[PDB]
Order: sequence, then C-alpha cells, then structure tokens
Amino acid sequence: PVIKVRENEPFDVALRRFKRSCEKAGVLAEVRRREFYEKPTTERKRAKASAVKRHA
Amino acid sequence: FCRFTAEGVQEIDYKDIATLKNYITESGKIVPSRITGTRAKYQRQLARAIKRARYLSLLPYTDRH
Amino acid sequence: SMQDPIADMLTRIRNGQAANKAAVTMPSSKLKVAIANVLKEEGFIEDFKVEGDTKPELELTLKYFQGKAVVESIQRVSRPGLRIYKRKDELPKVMAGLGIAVVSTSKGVMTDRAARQAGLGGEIICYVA
Amino acid sequence: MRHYEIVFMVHPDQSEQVPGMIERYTAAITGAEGKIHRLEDWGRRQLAYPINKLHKAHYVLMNVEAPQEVIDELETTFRFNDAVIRSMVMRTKHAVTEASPMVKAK
Amino acid sequence: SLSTEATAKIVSEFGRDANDTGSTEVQVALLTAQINHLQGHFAEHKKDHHSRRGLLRMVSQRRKLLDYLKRKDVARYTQLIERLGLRR
Amino acid sequence: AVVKCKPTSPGRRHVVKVVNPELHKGKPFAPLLEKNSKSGGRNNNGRITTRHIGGGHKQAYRIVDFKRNKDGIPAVVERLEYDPNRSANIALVLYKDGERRYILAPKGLKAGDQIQSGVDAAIKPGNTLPMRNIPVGSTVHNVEMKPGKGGQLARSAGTYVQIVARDGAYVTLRLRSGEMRKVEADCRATLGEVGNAEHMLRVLGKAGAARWRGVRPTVRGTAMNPVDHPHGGGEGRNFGKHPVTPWGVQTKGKKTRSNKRTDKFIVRRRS
RNA sequence: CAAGCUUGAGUCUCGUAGAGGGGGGUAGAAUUCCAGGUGUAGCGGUGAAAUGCGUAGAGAUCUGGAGGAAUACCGGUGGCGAAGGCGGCCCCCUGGACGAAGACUGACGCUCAGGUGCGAAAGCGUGGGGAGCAAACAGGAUUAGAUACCCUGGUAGUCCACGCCGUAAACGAUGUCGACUUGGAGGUUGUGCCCUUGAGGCGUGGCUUCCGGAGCUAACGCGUUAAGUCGACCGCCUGGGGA
RNA sequence: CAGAAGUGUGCAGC
Ligand SMILES: [K+]
Ligand SMILES: [K+]
Ligand SMILES: [K+]
Ligand SMILES: [K+]
Ligand SMILES: [K+]
Ligand SMILES: [K+]
Ligand SMILES: [K+]
Ligand SMILES: [K+]
Ligand SMILES: [K+]
Ligand SMILES: [Mg+2]
Ligand SMILES: [Mg+2]
Ligand SMILES: [Mg+2]
Ligand SMILES: [Mg+2]
Ligand SMILES: [Mg+2]
Ligand SMILES: [Mg+2]
Ligand SMILES: [Mg+2]
Ligand SMILES: [Mg+2]
Ligand SMILES: [Mg+2]
Ligand SMILES: [Mg+2]
Ligand SMILES: [Mg+2]
Ligand SMILES: [Mg+2]
Ligand SMILES: [Mg+2]
Ligand SMILES: [Mg+2]
Ligand SMILES: [Mg+2]
Ligand SMILES: [Mg+2]
Ligand SMILES: [Mg+2]
Repeated sequence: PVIKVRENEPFDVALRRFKRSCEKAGVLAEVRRREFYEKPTTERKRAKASAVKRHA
Repeated sequence: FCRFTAEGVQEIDYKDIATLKNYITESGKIVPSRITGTRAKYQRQLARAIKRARYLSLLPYTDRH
Repeated sequence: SMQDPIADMLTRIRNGQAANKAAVTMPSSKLKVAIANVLKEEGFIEDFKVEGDTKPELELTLKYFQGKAVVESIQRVSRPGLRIYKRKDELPKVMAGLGIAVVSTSKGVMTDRAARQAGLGGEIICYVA
Repeated sequence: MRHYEIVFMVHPDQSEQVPGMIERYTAAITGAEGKIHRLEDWGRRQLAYPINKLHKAHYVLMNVEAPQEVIDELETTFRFNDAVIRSMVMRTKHAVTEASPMVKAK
Repeated sequence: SLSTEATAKIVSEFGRDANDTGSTEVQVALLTAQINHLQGHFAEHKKDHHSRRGLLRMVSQRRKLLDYLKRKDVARYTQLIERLGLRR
Repeated sequence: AVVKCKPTSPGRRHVVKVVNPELHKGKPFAPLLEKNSKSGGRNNNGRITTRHIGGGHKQAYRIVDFKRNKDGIPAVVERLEYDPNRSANIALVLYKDGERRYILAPKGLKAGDQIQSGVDAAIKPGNTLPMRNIPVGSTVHNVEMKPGKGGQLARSAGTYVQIVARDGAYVTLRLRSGEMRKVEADCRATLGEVGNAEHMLRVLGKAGAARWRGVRPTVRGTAMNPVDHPHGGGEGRNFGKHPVTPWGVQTKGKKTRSNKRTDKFIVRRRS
C-alpha cells in the first residue's frame, strides 16, 4: 500500500485514502493471522464452520 | 461474466502481459475469481500464467521489492 | 453382481406397485415368463408381454383395486444361498390358503394348490399375498 | 520429438553477442534434425524487479521441435553460460508459428 | 504408456486381424509388453508405490486371462505361454 | 555395498566390511610402483616420536598424479584399483599418447569414462581446471593451495570442497572441516567428490584387525605410575588431575594453532 | 457335459481435467546469524511484572553475505488418490479416471478365511543437516501450594537418505458388489443439437454439496451418494467392571 | 490477572 499526496490534497484526505487502501489490501488481517501457529485440523475446522454458516 | 469464455480462448498465455495486468491488484496479488467473475478453469489458467510471468520478471511478486 | 434375477423381478414388482407404477419392464427369461404366466392366471397382474429378439424385454402391467395394490406382499423363499424343496405332504399354505406359493414341480411351475392336486413336490420359488 | 518454448534473457552488456548465441543454438537444434518454428528477439526490456542488481535484460524467445536430449543439452549450456541470467523451458501442446503479443505490440 | 505403433504391432502380430483387439491372446500380449516395459521404471523409482499398484493390477488381470484361456483351449494356452515366455 | 558377517566366531560377530566388485582383481601397473619401508614411528635419531605406530602388512607405494598438469590431452579410465596407502581408490587412465597414470577416483567414475585436464576442459567430474574457470558453488576435490604445487585439500574418501565466492584474485573455499579459507584462483581443482564414500561404514571386528593396519595398543595414562604419566598413580582408581597430554599440556579444550604467517588466509575458523 | 449369444466384464481407436506418484533443477517474500555505516537510552515481555538483552552502544535504520525450512495472493462445503494423503514454478519417468463413436473377445464375473502389500503423527537404527518451532530441563511470575496454564531461554525431534515400527476419534463412528423406487437448488468436468448472433436455448454422461417426499428408525435422523425395497460373500456382538 | 471444598442415611402425595 502506497499513497502519493497530490498537490493541494488535504492531509486528512490522504489519511483517509491510506486507511482505506491498507484495509482493502488486508495487510492487518494477514498480520493478525500469522502471529500464532494453527494446526491444519484447526484451519480446516474453521473453514468448514464458516462455510456451514453461509446459508440463508 | 468471464471475458475468456466470451472470447472463446483456448489457453491463456503468460506473454500477454497486457491482459494479465487486468487480473492483479496494484500490489501484484492475484484477484479472486469471486470479483472478476472468471470461470474456474480460466482462473486456474490465470494463476499458472501469472506465476510464470512472475518468474520471468515480467510482473512483480510484490508491491515493494 | 446380479445373482438372483427372480428376486430381481419380485423386487421390481414390489417397488413399482409401491410407487403406483402403471407397468414395469425387466430383462426377459423363460422362468420369468413362466412365473408371470402363473401370476396372470391367479389374477395378481393384468397382463404381460415379451418384446424384442436379441435382448427381449418383459413388461408387466400392474393391477390396483380401489386405489390400492392388489399384490399385498411378494417374497422370495428359495434363494441362491439356501435352496428350499418340499415334499407333497409339506407344501406350505400361504395366508391359510388366501395367498399362493409358486412351486417348480417336475411337471412345471404351478401353484401349491395345483401341485397338491397333481400329487407333486418341487422347489418353492416364492410366496405371494 | 517434442515442441518446446524457450525464453532466455541475457545480461545487457552482452546484447551485441545475442546474434552469436542464437546462431550457435539454432545450429545445435537444426544440426540434430530438430527444427525451429519461430524466433523472436525482444531486445532490452525493463525488469519488474532487480535480479543480480541488473535491469533491462535482453530477452529472446523461440519455439522449437526437438528431441529431449538436444533440449537438455541446450538447457545445460544455458546453465554454465554466464551471459544467460535467467532461463525457462516449457513443453508445448503444439507448434506455434504465430508471433507473440510481445512482438505484435510493436 | 505403451505407444500407439507398438500397440498396433502387437495386435497385428498376435490377433487374427487389426480388428480383433479383444482376443485373449492379444490382451495377454499387451499386458506382458507393458509389464516388461515397466521393469525399467521400478528398477529405479523403487518407492513409486502408486504406480506399482497399477503394475500389480496388470499382473493379476493377466493371470485371470490366462486361467480363462487355459480352461477354453490348452493348445492355444501352450502356444501363447511359450511364445511370450510366461510361467518362468 | 557393506555387508555384515555372520557370527560364526566371536571375532567375526561384529565385522562389517565394504565390498566393491569394480575393483581390479589383479596386480598393479608395475612401472608406477616404489618401495615404501615402514618407520615404526621413529625418526633419524631412532627415538619413537609418534606413539602407537608399528607393524602391519607390507605395502608398495603407488605414484598417484596429484598435479594433473598433462593439459589438453584426453584420457580414458582403464580400471579402478585398490590402493593400500590411502582411503580413496585410484583409477588407471591411458592418455591418447600412450602414457599411463594413476589418479584419485572421483565418485561415480567408471571404466571407459573419458576425462580431460586443462583450461578448456568440460565441467564434468574428473576434469581439472584452474579455479578461476570453475563456476561458484561447484563441488571440487584435490585442490591446490599454491599454483603448480599439486592437490593437497580434500583427498580422503568422500571428501569435497565447495567454492563459495570469487574475488578476482582469490576464491573462498568451505573446507570439509567447516573452515572458510581464501585460496588464489590460479590453483587447480578437480570436479566432483572423492569416491569410496562408504569407507567410514566399515567396522573392524577384532583387536587383530587394527594390528594389520599398523596400530599398536594405546595404554591409558591413568593406568600408569606417576613417573610415567601425569595421570598415573593412585591407591585404586583415582584421578583428581586436570586432563593433560603425556608431556603435561592441557587437553580437552586448550587451543594450539600458532601460525601468524598464514592467519590472513583464514576467513572463519571451524565451528 | 457339449455348442452357441451379447446385455455383465475386458481390449483398441480420439480427446479432457487434475495439490495422483517418483527423481532432478529453480524463484521470490520473510525469520535467524555474521561484517560494516548512521545514531542514542532504552528494548523485550505481561493483566502487571521479573528473568533476559543494552553505554563493552542495544532496539531502530541502511548496505552486503551465509544457511535451513515452508510456498502469501490464486483458494473455493474446489480437484486428485483404495485408504493414509497430495498445494510456488519448470523438466524427465509413471498410474488411474471420464466422454463420443464405433470395432473386437464371448460369462472371462462378485466376494474372500488363511496369506501378501500399502498405511498419519510420535518412536527406533546408521549417516547427514539444523533457520524457525519445541517434549525434557533451567530461571521469572501466579498461587495456600503450582512438579501446570503465562514469560525468558532451550535439548531430542521436526528436514534429508536407507531400514524398522504397524498403531489413531486410521470417522461418513456407516464392509464390497449389483438391481429397483416422487423431486428441488447448486458446484465441477466432458459432449450433442439449435440464427451459435454473446453475458444464449434445449438435451445427454461422470463425480460432488445442501434441503426434503414415500418408507424406515427407540428417537435423533437417513432420504436415488438410503439408515428405503431386495440378492451374493465376508468381518463382528451377546450385561457393567475384572480386561 | 487470582477465586478450592461441601460427611452417611431415609418416609406421603395411586
Ligand atoms: K626395471
Ligand atoms: K586404552
Ligand atoms: K592404580
Ligand atoms: K499424468
Ligand atoms: K485377511
Ligand atoms: K522459543
Ligand atoms: K488457590
Ligand atoms: K535444537
Ligand atoms: K459377570
Ligand atoms: Mg595414538
Ligand atoms: Mg582407543
Ligand atoms: Mg599399576
Ligand atoms: Mg609427575
Ligand atoms: Mg578408592
Ligand atoms: Mg496420463
Ligand atoms: Mg515421523
Ligand atoms: Mg532419527
Ligand atoms: Mg541423527
Ligand atoms: Mg515455553
Ligand atoms: Mg484399532
Ligand atoms: Mg470404526
Ligand atoms: Mg434430507
Ligand atoms: Mg441398503
Ligand atoms: Mg461381561
Ligand atoms: Mg478435600
Ligand atoms: Mg454431597
């Protein structure tokens, strides 16, 4: 995620763009995912349960 | 809808960088077919072609390098 | 693999009549034709037909009375795993004689009532209620 | 015999030698009763990320029909030839005479 | 696997016709051809167990075909096993 | 291959022996033999200067070519032979001019293999080149330490050296000990590894099998009297000393390299 | 017992999809370590601390190098495999599955005691490798205690080659094979026809996810991939502990 | 962030 601030761009608009960019890139989620190991059985269990709840 | 089925492409070519750049984010990550609408067969062809193009340094692996 | 085509025929009858099928089709065979003939004579089915030369099909037209199956039950008794034969003095009576047993006697396939009248035993194929 | 697509890229300082390598390798295939269905020279082209600190490597692409041993000979000469910085051999479903998008972009 | 031209060779060599690809002699010949070819594979890739399962399928199928042929015609059986070198 | 002997006697119970059927079952090439009489570990004063040496089987010296200076002429491997003088096997090779020589046998080399030496040799095992011509990362053996002096590093069975870096005038080598060392790039080396890599798997079953190789018994210092060894003495099994050599220097950790003239060539000591 | 037949079972011809297997190369991001520059007093960790690291210049930041292991995104109740399992890219060798159209053999089939092979992780042997993680172990905390949970370290091991072991909630807690019996919505992969006009309509095969009808079941539930209606063969059970 | 334990044995509502 990179932001170039345009001429006469307000700084807080640049902050808004930076926040939305890094959120859309998923960087923070990817960092939080990797701080602890997860057994493959646990990964598959969470995936399965998420899919199971994706029903109307 | 899927561009490759509308055209009737037989195989996606890693050398068609003008096409492949439409399916990567600005950070170089492969865009999910959920967003592009690409049919699964062509999504798999995209992924292989993009990885080959990365190895040839035609596309970046990462935003930063 | 298929190893008892007679139980196959009987099961096709049972299932088709439970599903209210108008008619059922199965691979033909001399013994199947004989059994269907006996069932038609006893009135458990409306009709039967055989069609084709190289791979003949057999069709049975099922029978219903007041909206319900005329065949109450149909049960294989002799089977490949355990063959059953009876003497003249031991032929069973199905539903005390309301149903029929089908007996392959030495004179051919016939009802147990016929076999008793003829004085024969045989292999007992099935019970029909 | 099998069809292969071969892309190799060369240190820019060696660009003027690219016609020589080609003539050798095009010989090595054809002298083995292989045949070359096409050759494209893309010249110096910018890299997406630095390799060996280099940039602007000189790309060459060719499509060839050859027996396995000739192609593993060619790849093992690419291995020790210090001019070639990166190489790729991909077996191909069919012969391909049509020019690449990289040329037709010109 | 066994190539097209080698297949046609074996078929035209053991069968009555290029047609009779179902004859038991032709099938046993093709199975023997591939079982012989694969010995050069498993001589090296010893731990390729998954491919060995296919190899053993070929072996047991050939066994069954030979038992059938030996029931039908001991003369054709003898000719076949002598020509192919089976039964050690 | 290595084979375990059946225990038909207590001396055979633990024997493991290397069997190699490619080795020549015949007499060596006599024009390349010399006498090699045993020393018993005694110098020109007649004193024992190295303990535990003496006896063993008679041996002839084979003149192995470590210099490989016969550049630009092909040679074919005639056969592999046993050499009693070293752990590696040696190959007899015949040059196109009819000269014969012995070389260290590299791993996987076989009779009928073609080898060549020189600045333009191919990169394949058994070929010899100046190290400035060898790709970095290559595995080599029989490395010269000075140009033209002949190979001195990585000679034993299964050993090899890896070229880690090149600096124009010098190359950095990772030695088999794990030392990192500079060597000047005009030194030659041979591609590949020394063969007979299973040498280390053999087990000598019995005391007598060490005697055949010329090793005499090693009496423990603690078993001696105080006059003989610093560890000697004690009215039982006593120790209470710090461990030392027979001449009183600390063993089990005290370093002993002291060679300031070569230290500049050493990049990182073994670990 | 003899001779037929083509529907079961096989062979061939043309294609398709795939983390199916074995071997060999190779790329990028990141952690760790080592050298060197910038630069000053904290860093790290926690609920808070301390152990620990730091003025002997750490942490942060930039340049260069070494080495090991795993392959973000793609990625999906997606695919492949008998099961265990299999995920960067490329090459070589190699197994199976499925579809269209025929041609061919002519019951060659199903199941299987004993037997044989494969079989996660941990573990064992011999030789390598060792970044990160981490049984054992040490220190700091917490507590009435704390031989734990948490923190700072850390060995076997995890990785490689060749052997052994042969067990798991090795699970769909559901043996293999064959036939029959109302439907609906989706996924994935072939193929036919129709103005192909498309981001289109209608048919026909393989595998797979979720609802639910008759029926079955103690109930929960299963429900054309049956736990429904039948046939062949095999394995297993006979009150709880002891075991 | 910490927070452990609760002696034995019974009887109506037909
Ligand atoms: K002489
Ligand atoms: K001793
Ligand atoms: K003593
Ligand atoms: K394949
Ligand atoms: K068994
Ligand atoms: K740790
Ligand atoms: K407490
Ligand atoms: K460790
Ligand atoms: K009991
Ligand atoms: Mg000694
Ligand atoms: Mg000793
Ligand atoms: Mg004494
Ligand atoms: Mg003394
Ligand atoms: Mg004492
Ligand atoms: Mg295949
Ligand atoms: Mg393990
Ligand atoms: Mg181990
Ligand atoms: Mg070990
Ligand atoms: Mg810990
Ligand atoms: Mg068990
Ligand atoms: Mg079970
Ligand atoms: Mg349901
Ligand atoms: Mg059932
Ligand atoms: Mg009991
Ligand atoms: Mg208490
Ligand atoms: Mg109580």
